[PDB]
Amino acid sequence: MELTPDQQTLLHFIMDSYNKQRMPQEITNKILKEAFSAEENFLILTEMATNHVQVLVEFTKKLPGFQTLDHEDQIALLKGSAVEAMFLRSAEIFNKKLPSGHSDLLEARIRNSGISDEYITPMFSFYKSIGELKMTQEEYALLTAIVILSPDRQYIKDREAVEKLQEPLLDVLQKLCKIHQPENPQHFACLLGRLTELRTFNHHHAEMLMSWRVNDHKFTPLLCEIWDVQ
Amino acid sequence: DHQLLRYLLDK
Ligand SMILES: COc1ccc(-c2nc3ccccc3n2[C@H](C(=O)NC2CCCCC2)C2CCCCC2)c(OC)c1
Repeated sequence: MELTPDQQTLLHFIMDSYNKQRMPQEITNKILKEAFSAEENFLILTEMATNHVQVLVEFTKKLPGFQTLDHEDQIALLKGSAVEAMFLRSAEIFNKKLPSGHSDLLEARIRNSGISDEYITPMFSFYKSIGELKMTQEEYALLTAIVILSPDRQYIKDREAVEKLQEPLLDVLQKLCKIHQPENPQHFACLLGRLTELRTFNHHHAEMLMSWRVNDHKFTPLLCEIWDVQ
Repeated sequence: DHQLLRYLLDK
């Protein structure tokens, strides 16, 4: 049931890399402090997402065996997972405990950010669903690593090589679910289930951004590569 | 097609 020394090593290594991300408080403090216009909010999103992608590439490069993979497959994994990892990180930030009334203001500020109503409902549905899972930081880190090392991504030439890298992370996550939540034996299945709902955010991500109540949708050259916009 | 991504990966 317990983690082996090799698994404990893997977990702490993944945790240290995951911890290099912009702190959730640095994000919520800005949104909660002042109400910004839809124009200012689009620029905040774009800057946030550019920092997220940069840190995500550095996290991905540290994943055991990632640099042994074929160069084209490395690109396909990063490009295939960037949007999903972004929404998983936003779901983590959204569900962090804040003082009484702060989370309600946060949801209200995100609701009036400039995004269309059509996309608000499924976004908060996912955020609430992941929040009900009461995930630990280790679970978010491993789940992000599992999302990145998905062998079923399009344009992957060597799926087996990706499978070999994802399998020990899946084993570690399963053990943690059994340790953190022995009451809920469905917890691991629930986590893996939430990964299919993450995939739905891919199909209409570009439409989500273009529907923003702003005159000009300016993206950085890095976001254009990752989001297929402009 | 993804030269910035390639660069960040090949740093
Ligand atoms: C595609 O449309 C949207 C809409 C909303 C969000 C979103 N959901 C959030 C939940 C918790 C806190 C922040 C959140 N955000 C934006 C943000 O800053 N997202 C960052 C992206 C990179 C990884 C860290 C989070 C905010 C929303 C309020 C206006 C300013 C942007 C979003 O993030 C995927 C994407």
